[PDB]
Amino acid sequence: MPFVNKQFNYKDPVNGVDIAYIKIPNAGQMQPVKAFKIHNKIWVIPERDTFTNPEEGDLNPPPEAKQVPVSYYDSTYLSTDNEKDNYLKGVTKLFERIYSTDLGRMLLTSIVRGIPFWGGSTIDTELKVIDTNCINVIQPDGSYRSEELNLVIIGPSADIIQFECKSFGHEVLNLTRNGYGSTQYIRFSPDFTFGFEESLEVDTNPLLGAGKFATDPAVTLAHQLIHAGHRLYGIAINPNRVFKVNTNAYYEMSGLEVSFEELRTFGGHDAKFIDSLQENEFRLYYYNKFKDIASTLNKAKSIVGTTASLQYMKNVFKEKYLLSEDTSGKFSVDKLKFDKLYKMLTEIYTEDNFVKFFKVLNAKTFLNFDKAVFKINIVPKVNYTIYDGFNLRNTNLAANFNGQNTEINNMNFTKLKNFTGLFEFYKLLCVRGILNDLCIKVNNWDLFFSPSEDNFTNDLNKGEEITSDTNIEAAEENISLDLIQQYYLTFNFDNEPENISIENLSSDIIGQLELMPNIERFPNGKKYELDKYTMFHYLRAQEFEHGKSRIALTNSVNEALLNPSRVYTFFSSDYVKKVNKATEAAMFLGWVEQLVYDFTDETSEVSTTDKIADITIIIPYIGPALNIGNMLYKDDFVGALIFSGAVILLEFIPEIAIPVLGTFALVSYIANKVLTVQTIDNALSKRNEKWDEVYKYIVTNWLAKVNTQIDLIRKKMKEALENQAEATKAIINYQYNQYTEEEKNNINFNIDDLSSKLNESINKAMININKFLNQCSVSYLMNSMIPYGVKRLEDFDASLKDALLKYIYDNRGTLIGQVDRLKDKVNNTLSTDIPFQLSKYVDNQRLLSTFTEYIKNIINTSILNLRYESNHLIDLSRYASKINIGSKVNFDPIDKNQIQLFNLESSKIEVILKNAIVYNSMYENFSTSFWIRIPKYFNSISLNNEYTIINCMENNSGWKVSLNYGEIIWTLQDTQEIKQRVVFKYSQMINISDYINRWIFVTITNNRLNNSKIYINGRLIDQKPISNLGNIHASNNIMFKLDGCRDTHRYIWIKYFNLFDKELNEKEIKDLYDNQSNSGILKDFWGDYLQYDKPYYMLNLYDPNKYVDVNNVGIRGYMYLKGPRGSVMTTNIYLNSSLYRGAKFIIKKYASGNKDNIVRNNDRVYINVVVKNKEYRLATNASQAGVEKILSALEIPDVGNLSQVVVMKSKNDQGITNKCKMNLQDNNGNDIGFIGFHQFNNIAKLVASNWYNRQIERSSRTLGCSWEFIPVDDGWGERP
Amino acid sequence: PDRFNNALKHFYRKQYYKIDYPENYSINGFVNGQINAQLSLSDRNQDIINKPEEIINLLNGNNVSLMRSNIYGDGLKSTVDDFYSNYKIPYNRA
Amino acid sequence: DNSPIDTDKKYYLWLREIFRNYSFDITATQEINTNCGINKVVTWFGKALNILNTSDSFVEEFQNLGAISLINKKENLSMPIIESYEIPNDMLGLPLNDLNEKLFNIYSKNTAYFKKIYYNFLDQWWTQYYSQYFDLICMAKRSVLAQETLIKRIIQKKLSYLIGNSNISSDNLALMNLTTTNTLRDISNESQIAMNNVDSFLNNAAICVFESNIYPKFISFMEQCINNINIKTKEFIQKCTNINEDEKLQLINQNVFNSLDFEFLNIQNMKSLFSSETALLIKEETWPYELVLYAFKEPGNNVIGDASGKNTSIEYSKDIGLVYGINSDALYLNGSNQSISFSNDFFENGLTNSFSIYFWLRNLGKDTIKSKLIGSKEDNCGWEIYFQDTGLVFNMIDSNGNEKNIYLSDVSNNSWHYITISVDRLKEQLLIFIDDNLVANESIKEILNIYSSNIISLLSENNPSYIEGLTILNKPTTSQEVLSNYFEVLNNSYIRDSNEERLEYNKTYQLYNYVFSDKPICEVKQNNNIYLTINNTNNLNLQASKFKLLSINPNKQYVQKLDEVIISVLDNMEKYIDISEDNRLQLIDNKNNAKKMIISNDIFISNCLTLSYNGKYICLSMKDENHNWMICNNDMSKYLYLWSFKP
Ligand SMILES: [Ca+2]
Ligand SMILES: [Zn+2]
Repeated sequence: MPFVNKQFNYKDPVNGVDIAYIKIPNAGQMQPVKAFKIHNKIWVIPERDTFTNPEEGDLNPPPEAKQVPVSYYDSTYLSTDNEKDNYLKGVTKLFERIYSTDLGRMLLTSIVRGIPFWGGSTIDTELKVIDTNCINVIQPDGSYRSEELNLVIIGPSADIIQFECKSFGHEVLNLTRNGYGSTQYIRFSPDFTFGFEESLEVDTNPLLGAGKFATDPAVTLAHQLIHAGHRLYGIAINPNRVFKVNTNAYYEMSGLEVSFEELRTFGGHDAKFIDSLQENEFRLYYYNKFKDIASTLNKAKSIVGTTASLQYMKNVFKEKYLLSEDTSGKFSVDKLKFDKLYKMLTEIYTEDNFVKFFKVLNAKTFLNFDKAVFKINIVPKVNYTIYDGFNLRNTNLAANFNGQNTEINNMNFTKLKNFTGLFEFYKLLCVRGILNDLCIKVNNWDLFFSPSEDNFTNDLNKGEEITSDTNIEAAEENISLDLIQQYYLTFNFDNEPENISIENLSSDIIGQLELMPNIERFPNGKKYELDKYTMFHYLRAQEFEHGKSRIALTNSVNEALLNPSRVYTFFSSDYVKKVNKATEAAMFLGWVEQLVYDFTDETSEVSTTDKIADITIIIPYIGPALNIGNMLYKDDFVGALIFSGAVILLEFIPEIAIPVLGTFALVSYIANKVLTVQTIDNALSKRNEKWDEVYKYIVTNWLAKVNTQIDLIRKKMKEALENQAEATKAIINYQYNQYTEEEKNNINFNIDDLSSKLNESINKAMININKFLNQCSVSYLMNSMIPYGVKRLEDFDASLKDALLKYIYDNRGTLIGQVDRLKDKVNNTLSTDIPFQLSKYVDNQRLLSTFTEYIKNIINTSILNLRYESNHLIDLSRYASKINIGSKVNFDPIDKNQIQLFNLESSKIEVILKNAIVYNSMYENFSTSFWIRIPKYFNSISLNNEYTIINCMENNSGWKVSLNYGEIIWTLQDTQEIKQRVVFKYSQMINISDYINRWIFVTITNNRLNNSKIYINGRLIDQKPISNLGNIHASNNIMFKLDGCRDTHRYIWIKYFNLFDKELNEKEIKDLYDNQSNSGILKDFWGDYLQYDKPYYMLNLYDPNKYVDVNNVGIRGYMYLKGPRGSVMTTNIYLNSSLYRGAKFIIKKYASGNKDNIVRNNDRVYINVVVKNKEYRLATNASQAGVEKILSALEIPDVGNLSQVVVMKSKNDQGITNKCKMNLQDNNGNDIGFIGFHQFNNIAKLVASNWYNRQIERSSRTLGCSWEFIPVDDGWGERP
Repeated sequence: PDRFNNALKHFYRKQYYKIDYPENYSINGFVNGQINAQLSLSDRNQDIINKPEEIINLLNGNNVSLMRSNIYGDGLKSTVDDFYSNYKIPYNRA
Repeated sequence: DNSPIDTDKKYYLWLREIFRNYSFDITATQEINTNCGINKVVTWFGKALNILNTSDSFVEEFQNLGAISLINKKENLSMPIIESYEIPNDMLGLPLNDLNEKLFNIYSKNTAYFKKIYYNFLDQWWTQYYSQYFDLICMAKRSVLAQETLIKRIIQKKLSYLIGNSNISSDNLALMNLTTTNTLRDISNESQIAMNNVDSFLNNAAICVFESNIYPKFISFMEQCINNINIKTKEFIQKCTNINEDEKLQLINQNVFNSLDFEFLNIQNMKSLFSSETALLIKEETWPYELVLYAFKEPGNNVIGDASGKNTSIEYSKDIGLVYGINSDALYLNGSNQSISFSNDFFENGLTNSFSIYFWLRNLGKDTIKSKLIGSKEDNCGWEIYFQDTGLVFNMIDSNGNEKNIYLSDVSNNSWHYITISVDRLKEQLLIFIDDNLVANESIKEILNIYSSNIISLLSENNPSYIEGLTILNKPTTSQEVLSNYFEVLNNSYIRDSNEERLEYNKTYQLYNYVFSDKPICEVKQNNNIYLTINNTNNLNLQASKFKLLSINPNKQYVQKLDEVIISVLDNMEKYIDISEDNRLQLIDNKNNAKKMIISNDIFISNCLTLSYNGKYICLSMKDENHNWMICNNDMSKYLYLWSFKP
């Protein structure tokens, strides 16, 4: 199902059909070029485009640099048949990549059926093609054939990375804005891409790579195909509609050119920059254009210049414009059909949405400017594939967008030289004699986007006339993957328009490109005199040039700006003193460790505030880092924020101008009761809209004027943080190079490992900064903007109330008998406020998506996630490590994630780790978690014998998990044989153990700067200092197997093994523990799934020393808790309470809706009781006096109408998690209460008592209605 | 009280409350439980004997008394003397 | 410098700020990184007791010097006197088997001895060290009381003075007096939070001192000890006459001790020390629940009660019925004569307290007319939730006439909804949630004294409804907690219909796909056999097809996660669902051939379900006829696998 069904090679000879030399329309003579028809109506010309526009035909750099941030010029590029063959293949591959997505498949189909309208006729009875919408295909016999086409991809002009849609015009008509459409020529190249900076994804991807990322070229092409799509359907927004910005202020950009069309195309937040009033204006504009095309078709009585029929042709356009055709053949445009189509072309086809489909890193907004240009090659599959792009499945490249990280993936990206110079376009900011002027240049695209107020137009102050008829615009729902799926499944993929025979055009086709408006080059190097250091100065002061000299950090911005060796820091003076000190070689490593710790400490700092509503956390160092607000201590910043709110972050205070809202005027209907009442209802409906309109408007002004300021501040904080890391590294690297060869040789110092560590610290810091800044931006909306809207709205409600009451009373004659009820409707409706809900107007704010990110964050930190799926045990992580399973490994049939490893060489599991994830580092934190079940130790041979179970040691360096008598052990070892062990001890001399032969949850976490920590069942057990350990280099594989165990009958159960690339905190560990406990299925004492038809000995959590017994069988007898349990022992090995003493319960299916013998929460069951090896039925007669119903064991045939049915419940328990409940019910569905016990005389009799059902959940730890089911298990094994 | 509950005299100054049976207290214990029971302060609180274990005299540079504060003993007998030094942890268990 | 307090309004504004500031001061904590972890530190501790108080900050000085820096006697330990190690001279000539199993006995005695030593160290810690942290805890707690007393006296003087001479109305002063009392309670509750803070802070510190200071002295003592033992045991084994050299090496190895034999530290056990019955009882008596409504059916009786463990009294109509709700039995109020009322002194609220109200509600929505559902009101103050239009209105009004009146749109669809309302006086913030969404976030700085009666009344006038899990809390609710409450309760293993009522077997539903939610499944024949599609030709007059779920078990009533199911339809006879070779679902004649499907659901989609066969999930095909067929295929968008049944 491919888009391009031929695989062309550039040297293939011309066939006259899909490979030919062709003439495109041109002003004067044009030299024929070799082109390829890759799909119906779509051609590719692998040539640098000097032909489209003979005016600019020279591939050299212009006299004056273009005012873009990135440009590249190479005249020789694409001059070779080899490069041509590669262009063709790359472009083709990108088409295929796009087509392979649901969204792209629609877009490509839309483009093909988007045939340019036949508007050529000056006589409206006839339908004619427009010439510039065609090409001439030169045949082998020297003749040419004229053929119409929608799309041509051609190589770029002099600026290699400037991609755009070009098309030819008409003497009068505007074909891109009139709905006619015109053949689209896109300048594109698959052989280059842009670099950009991304700090936002660290929330879900804490391991995100450092430095620049590369735009996926498929996104870039898609972007242009979207423009092409608009232009083909004649709905493109006029290029003179532009978003004006304020350039006059020192902090503002010198200028920026961006068009409504581009905003529309980008989608996402960029497109929400265009207000409702104008978005409406356009929809109506093109709707009328469509209506015009309908009337042009309706009056056309014949066709000209083709052998095709007027029927077929009119149908081509009926299918392009979604026209409705009545019984006569007349065409019109259904506002419903049009709305749907215009919506798909402008809200569904958007760069934003393609990113969602490709799953690639991409700039979230055009305001995140391309910082670099890169040479790439996507043709080889080892580089870039149709499905995965650069991020190749089942490899390191699949994780955290590494495929697009230019440093990690460096073989796929070669840095070219940006032709746009250093400070090519800038402003000059000068502080005044704080000694003479200190000036700095600021890059234009480092300045603030400040939209002009004449960008936001509203009719809010225009009144309306409410009418019996006046009717309501719909909700206008937001775009979502499921709405897209709606369009997708209703989309028609069958009918592509044929490639028809058309009358031959002239040998040369005469035409010129549509004129683009001339834009004023914005001013350059404007100078500004300032009294105070700015944000730009504070950031600039954090920079240095490379060199042999030793730099020092300073807390003085002034010093730093004045001296090349002085770099400003916002870290404490303590950090300053420490990083600057000359350090002896013998102390160098410990020095670095301290610096890395201090760095991480200071950048991780978060102050919580309980004082204010919408901002929970504050990052205090933002103040001294950017000079936000003013004064001195960071305690001033925390203080000023708490006091003044988010406004202190803003560079400028935006104007939010909301006028007196236009009041309603109601048309009266004399004597008509029904009309008068409808008018009243309509005025109230339109009132609800007035509220939604005002809210949309403010949200729109906030996205543009405020959220963009905060997004800049954010980008700058990452720049600040990276500068601090570079500075600290440079100082450390200088210190190391001061040493003697001999000193160095005794210090293993890896700058790449240190860099990696600091980059992780910067990520953690950005996570916090990101949250803080989001809350800040939103707080400003809620508190500083929305309220102006709410005041205008309440004044409007007041006016409407007076009007509506006046209307009711004036009409009391018509409205008689209803006057009171209408007053109430009006007074009650209009005395309410409609609350602003941010989640309604923008994508990222839903509550659930906060939890969603948290889950992502833990999943994306998992470098090994080992699960049993389908028929195999595999790695569910994006690295997809290989798993080798020994012949003697056993899998629990009931739950196959439960793995049993015996003591045999064949019983083993080996994970072969991908190289990118094998641990070799001084500084890198990591964690492991897994569940294990360890059989009781029966024999003295197990005493003082430590055996390994999970092995990651390589030449005495790595980690491992080992067991011993009552021990679970974690070992760390560096390459110098320095080791650290941390252990969880558990006794075997115990009445009843939380551990022995029970599923335990183990978590070990490793902080290389601090401590190694072991957790059991979610709780911290022991911690040991590891910071004296040097480089740890672990094994290329992980070996699950019993290594060194002298007990031959020994084995272990294990499940859910994970390896994490961070240090898990307490919260994450508990959440992990809880999530994996499978709370939907009941467990037996051992931790296994509770089962039907399996006999269990019973234990009551309230009195564990007691077991269940039966006084007498029958209705006159009862069951009770007896004791003592007695004990089982082997001297010196174990001493325990016997668990197999008692009567046995068997759970039987009653209501069960399948057969898997697993007992789920809320299963309805019977319980059978085993007494002297015979089966009876647990039952009671609930009619007996008293709320405690005494339970009996009855003959199974004799149960009659007694209460038997039991509802099984699964509860959470601390350090056990085994809590089971049983709620007994009669046959009418009523509750007889949970099963428990009660004292009668000195007997404790099993009882169903509703007193339990009146209690809240966990009350004390001592319940009486909580039970354990103990099956006979090989791991415990006393004599029944 | 769950910690050093035989030493409380040192950690705490007690203030006494009257309990009337059965208005404050009945067979179910305090009426409204141990937290929210409404009990009247005893007029005896002022009769409580105060005899500090030691008195902390806080003077200034001029050696004159600014404040005199009371620390109260636990009531228990003391030493004599150190138990941990002279106690042998038994190796044989009987 | 302000003009004196005259209005009652001015007294309230004053009293409230007095309360908020006291709370901010007294509950202040900062989390710090320590030797043993992160500890939540009481910020004022140094200024209160003059400890590490010579700095400008106690917090950073404590982070610096560590937990041991808070107490006056740092080294109290006494290395215990041991029983020196000698192996009997009578074993020197024993045979292996007997020598072997006799050293095994000595091995155990030793490791037990280690445990004893550790205990001895733990006792010294408690006696010598914890004793000093408990002194700190007590003094710090006394400091809190001393401060609290100062505050109350300040408040009492101001109230006493206004009552003494001011033009404030007699009735006004009366309310002021009642209200202030509630505020003084709110101040104790805040004091209590702070006294818990110093307990955790200082207990953690003491435990850190055991890890950082005592424990390592133990480890020193123990490696000297096992180094000795290791010596004597090696020297002994070499002197063994009756065993050979290969035996000696295997024996020495069996009997050797290393550090792991005595690393007994369990930090969770350290922490569990302080969880006593009393600590637990206190938790349960002081937790935020002021009302937790439970209900269940006894034979011939319906039980309604309150589990909060507070003083709440419940009075209700005798004939109120119970029906299964989301997770439990729900109350049915008929709208006419039925009402229930809950009484707790907390319910009256006041100026300074915070609270949350939540419950599940399903309303059979009819009238638009404003009607009391639930609220607490007296003298026209307090709060009420009303039924209005298609929604609810939350109303809040103080004694000065200031109001919150907030319309919550679209709550009566006759589907269950989870209502959460949060009133936070410390942040002056009102939060209203419907289900998993946050519908209102507002300032309530303008609302002052909401003192109402001690009775909350659930009326539900004119709108028969269902109410479940009604709860009142004395604290505010966050968005994380709401989401957690909402979803946790929602997965009990039950599958739900479009109204979030339990899906039942043998009940007639119509089938809808999540992507076209208003378009029911219909049947259409192609070649002398019949398939399932949806209607994309508006009013093509395809009839909504009628579905019934069947279970292999006659006794099974409600549909649960992972159940095996047979789908049936009533057309002329009863038709059962099968999978074709093209993976397109079709209605057939014979129940025997019917395919047994597994029904399940998404944890985050409450009213929807999923269907699978042999691991292949059920969804809607691409456009065809035009028709979109029900198919068994795994390659479509996730949204297409969500269905719901509407009755
Ligand atoms: Ca410098
Ligand atoms: Zn564009």
